[PDB]
Amino acid sequence: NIVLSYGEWPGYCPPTRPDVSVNRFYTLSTKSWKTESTGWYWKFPDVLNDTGVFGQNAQFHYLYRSGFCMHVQCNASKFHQGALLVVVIPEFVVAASSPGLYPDFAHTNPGKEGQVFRDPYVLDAGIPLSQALVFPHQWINLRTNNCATIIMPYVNALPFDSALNHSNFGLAVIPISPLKYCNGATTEVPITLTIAPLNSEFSGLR
Amino acid sequence: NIVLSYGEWPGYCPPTRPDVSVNRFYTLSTKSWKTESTGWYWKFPDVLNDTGVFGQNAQFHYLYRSGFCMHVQCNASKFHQGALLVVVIPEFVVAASSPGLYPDFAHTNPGKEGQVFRDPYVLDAGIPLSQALVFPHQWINLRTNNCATIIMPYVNALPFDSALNHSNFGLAVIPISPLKYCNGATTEVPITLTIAPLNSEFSGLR
Amino acid sequence: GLPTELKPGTNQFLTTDDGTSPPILPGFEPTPLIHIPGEFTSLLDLCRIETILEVNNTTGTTGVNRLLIPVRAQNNVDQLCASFQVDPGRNGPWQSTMVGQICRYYTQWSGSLKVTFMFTGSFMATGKMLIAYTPPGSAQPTTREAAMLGTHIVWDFGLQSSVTLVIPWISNTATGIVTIWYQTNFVVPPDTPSEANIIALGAAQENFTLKLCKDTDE
Amino acid sequence: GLPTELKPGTNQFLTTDDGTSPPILPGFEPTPLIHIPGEFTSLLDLCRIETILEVNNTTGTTGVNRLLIPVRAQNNVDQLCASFQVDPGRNGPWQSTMVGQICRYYTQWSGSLKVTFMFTGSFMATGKMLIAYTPPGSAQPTTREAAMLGTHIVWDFGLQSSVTLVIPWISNTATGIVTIWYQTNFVVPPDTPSEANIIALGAAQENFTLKLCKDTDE
Amino acid sequence: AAMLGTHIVWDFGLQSSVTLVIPWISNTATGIVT
Amino acid sequence: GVNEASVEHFYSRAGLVGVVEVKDSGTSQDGYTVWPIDVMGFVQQRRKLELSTYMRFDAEFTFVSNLNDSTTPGMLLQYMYVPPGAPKPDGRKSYQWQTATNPSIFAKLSDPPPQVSVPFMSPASAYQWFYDGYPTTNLQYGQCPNNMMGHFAIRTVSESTTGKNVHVRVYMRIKHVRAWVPRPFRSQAYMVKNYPTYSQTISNTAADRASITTTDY
Amino acid sequence: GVNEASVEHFYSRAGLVGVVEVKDSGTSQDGYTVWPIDVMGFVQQRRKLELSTYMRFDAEFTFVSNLNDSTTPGMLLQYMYVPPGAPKPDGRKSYQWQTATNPSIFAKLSDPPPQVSVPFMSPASAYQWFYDGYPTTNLQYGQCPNNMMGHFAIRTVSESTTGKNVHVRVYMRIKHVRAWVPRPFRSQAYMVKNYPTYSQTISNTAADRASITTTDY
Repeated sequence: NIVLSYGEWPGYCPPTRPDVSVNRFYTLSTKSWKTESTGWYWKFPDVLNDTGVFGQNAQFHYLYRSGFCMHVQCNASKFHQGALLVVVIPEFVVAASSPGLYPDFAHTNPGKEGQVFRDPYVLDAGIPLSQALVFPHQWINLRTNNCATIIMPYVNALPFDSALNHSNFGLAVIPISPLKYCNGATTEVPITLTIAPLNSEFSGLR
Repeated sequence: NIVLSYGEWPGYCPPTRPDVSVNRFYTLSTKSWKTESTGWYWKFPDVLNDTGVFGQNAQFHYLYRSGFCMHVQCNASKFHQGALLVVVIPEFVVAASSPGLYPDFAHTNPGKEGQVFRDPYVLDAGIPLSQALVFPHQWINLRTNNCATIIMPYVNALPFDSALNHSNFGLAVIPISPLKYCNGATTEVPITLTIAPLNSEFSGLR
Repeated sequence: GLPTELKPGTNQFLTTDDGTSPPILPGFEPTPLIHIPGEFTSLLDLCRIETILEVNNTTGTTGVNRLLIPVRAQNNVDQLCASFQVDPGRNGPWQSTMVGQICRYYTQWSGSLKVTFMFTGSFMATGKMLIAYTPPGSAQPTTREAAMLGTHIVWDFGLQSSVTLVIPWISNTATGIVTIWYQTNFVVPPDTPSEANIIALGAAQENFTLKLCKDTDE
Repeated sequence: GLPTELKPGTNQFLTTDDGTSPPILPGFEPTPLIHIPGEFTSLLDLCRIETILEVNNTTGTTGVNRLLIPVRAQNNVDQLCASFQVDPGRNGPWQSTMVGQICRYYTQWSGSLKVTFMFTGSFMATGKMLIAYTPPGSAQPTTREAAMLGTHIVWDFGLQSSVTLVIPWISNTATGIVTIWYQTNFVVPPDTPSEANIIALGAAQENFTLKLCKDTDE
Repeated sequence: AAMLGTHIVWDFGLQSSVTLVIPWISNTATGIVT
Repeated sequence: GVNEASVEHFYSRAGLVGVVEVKDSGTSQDGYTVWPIDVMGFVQQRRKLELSTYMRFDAEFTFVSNLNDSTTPGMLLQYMYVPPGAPKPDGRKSYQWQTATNPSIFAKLSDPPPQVSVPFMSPASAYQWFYDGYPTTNLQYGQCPNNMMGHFAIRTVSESTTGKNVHVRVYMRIKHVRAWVPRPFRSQAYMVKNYPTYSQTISNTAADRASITTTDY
Repeated sequence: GVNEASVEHFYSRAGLVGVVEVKDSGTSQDGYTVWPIDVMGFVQQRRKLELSTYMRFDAEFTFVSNLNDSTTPGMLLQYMYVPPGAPKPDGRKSYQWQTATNPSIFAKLSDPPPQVSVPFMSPASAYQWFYDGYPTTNLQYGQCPNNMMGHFAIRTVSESTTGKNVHVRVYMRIKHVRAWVPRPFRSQAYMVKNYPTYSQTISNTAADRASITTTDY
């Protein structure tokens, strides 16, 4: 069920505090999990920077502070098999790879669509995927569960920061065990990410 | 009568703990004490490593911890004379002698048969036999007594150790005053070693 | 104490010495410490976080495939599936774990390890595997019945999707073996993939310890 | 105490000085001390453990024979059997004892010694020996009656198999003498060996002391 | 081989008579004493 | 054994963070040098620090200075600390050497090494080894300017070229360490100084073996 | 007189355990040396230690360093302690000199001798002078690997050949000594370093005399 990141609920700062126009569920474009899929990551709050009332607040306020509640729903039949690791990585700095030593803006801030991994083994950051379980995470085993819920509080060296310039954390959905099925099953499995900001605070209104 | 090595009874560790299949008396092959005999030593628990139920335990368990009770019985008439020193030497490392600076496996671990001394004066270790009485010991004076009993607890820098690789202590029976008799008496005196492990513990069963 | 004598050890710089030194900026006030979540004060807390073993660390396997133990329908039964050593400090599958990485910063370690196994086959994919642990003294079992007589767990896919094996004790101053056996054939209904993966995870227990700090090999 | 003066004796390294020095590995935890039996905290406890005197330290005698005082049927009675000096620090029979070896690590010693004598003849082997001690001033007795008038013990083989003689006091800054006399002839029945051995043992008493540490000659 | 089973070590010098009790035996292939 | 596996002890002991050289002979007759304080100078120390995301600590710096042939004459040295956002010396006799707000240590080679503790200097509540964002191009990504601890400008106090090179070994000891959000240990080789960039030739985290059933390497 | 005859006092005082030489002139231009810590370097100290079977103690090491002609210039030295099971330096400028986990002492010849206390290092509860067993051939018999206390790699902190040999006298003082299972003092001459091997020509423990009745030697 629900997992609390670092065992702390998100809370208010002891500034704009929207009640229900921001606290609503945001449902992102569904990702097609296929056999050859490497994985996807989103940057927060970059994923919601241009999406609904939260998008309007994050673009017209100097400072920002919010927790998040992520639901990763998966629509698969009992005849589909595979395991996703859903990991939240605080300060997920994406690395470039060169035989281009600096990643493009499209990779650092993929937006609401999200970016695919190129080297999910090293998480595109030079750190092993095998040790990614030190970060707050949930398994989605298609034979056990098709849901992951991670509650992430605000983590920063500063009490407030810019939504547009800084991403507090990244959320990665990575197929560890590849999706596999038999001829006749749907060739893809939908993966739905639902985000709900919790305890959102804003400053510098214009 | 009974002598306690270092004034401490053997006891359990505050793992296999056999009740009577191991605590039974083990009686070794009798040694013929003769006029020209130099002495014998056994390594523990190497002497019981391939002998009965204790032999099965010591070979199929990773770790080992046990005290011992040694009985050195001697069958001599009142017309036989001689004195044996029965000494228990903790960590009895046998030395080689060269005019071959490393002793053979047959000498370091003689097995249930036991090994004869070549230089009982230096105990085959370069240490004087005259000072061997700092170790726990009993005299067998053929005119006084024909029995020695030494109770030896577990002595080690480690709480547990391997029976097959490490010998906690050696037991030496050395004729100080040579066996002497008159024509018509039995030319040899039997020396019987009876071993009883006390508080035996085992680990790593296979 | 005006009359003093300087003892041997003066004017030495011992890099491990924990002394005082003057503040270079006295009366400078650092930024106050706000609350940040996720403070850790012990590498042992990280050592007992479960991380993926790279059990398929085989030549020619690359990327995420190295984290998967393949399970498939076997022509012959009682065949060995996988084998790895219980040795966090040594080269092998434990290199990819957090406990296996922290162990390379220390000379000696002691305590128990647990290895979790996760089956990632279809919901309608039943069968039994035998997970057997061999203590450090004994050599690897050759047959499934040889491994069955030692410490083992019989794991059923249909019933229980994750199994945990606790390694009793292992130390560094020759090591434990874990073998996975095909107890039964891989059973599937029609239109179900006949090959699946096991993900092996590993961590330390509460009685794990580390000793004598050292610099890692990588 | 800011204002200090450095007194003569600074920057000297006295090898006997007992100071502090920084731990080279602060916060390193040594292996905890388990209970090991046979801890000794004093060389005096070892000094009072009985060990064999090499009384037959005679040219041409080798191996275990050097630890045996031969006793045999004598044509002449009242003959001397053996003689040794009570002198743990000096070259001679005490070299082979633990008290005689520890005494070579010290410059001066004082206290009482006991010499135990063990008869290793047949059960049916009776007779008397005279063990006489001569204090350091006086010279060795020439005859059995001369030794009988001083400190002596008459020891009967048939009755008492071990006898203990306590040397009253002896010091090192010329030494005591112990002589064994044939009080009676060696008596045996038929078919019994007519020659036997005495094993002489030696140790210190509770009032033994050692002083001024020194390195041994061997 | 006989020492590892049920046995009594009997000393002539000390004890002049020794008694061995056979645990159980029946007739409807039999115990051995060596 | 729980004290040895703590964050305080893991990040303890003084380590070489830079071999600074004060060249004053041959062609290089500067007579001074400016060394920017870098806790991640060496890959060994960088990998240990990048185990966490945020740290807060005080650093203690020791200067082990000597000549080319290990000689330590009576030469005077000035170890001036330039705090973050102060101008640095641009010469041997610039006015920045006389600025009072830059603390200086005057010490000789004949004296035991100079020590001094720099406090926690960041404008934020903790040093941030990973910054997923931009300060305001591709180069500026990941570049948090709040991790700058200052500079150590070192010179010989002389009026002309001494003709002697001074090698300064800077030793730092991290003190009162607090770490947050543990991260996986870096597995790929470090290519550059301030970026997680790795080579396209991905190295496997675990050493290889013949097959999944053979316990031989 | 009971304090002088105690195990604490018997094993007290600092003794020479090794004359280490840092050669850097003629043909030997290494500029460093690695000396493995051996409590039984000399037969005098070996015989005293082998009086017991197990010991547990902390050792205090002092380095008395000078040049060939007793001169003590301002030369800098590094006394790095390599703990048991750490890689050792393989050259004057290897990376092992910069490893933080190897504690170093930086001291000059002009300074009083450096002192430092190594704790009890064994994986077992006590050092074991006699091991009657095998670690797992004839050579490995009696060879307990748990008695290794480490190494002391010593070098001059220089960039090239100094041309001066440094003689280092290592003095050790055994501290907080606990001994177990007393043993007879060795009587035979020591032939090799780690084995009780003795010569076939057995020496008598006691000096000889003409006869058992004559008190003359």
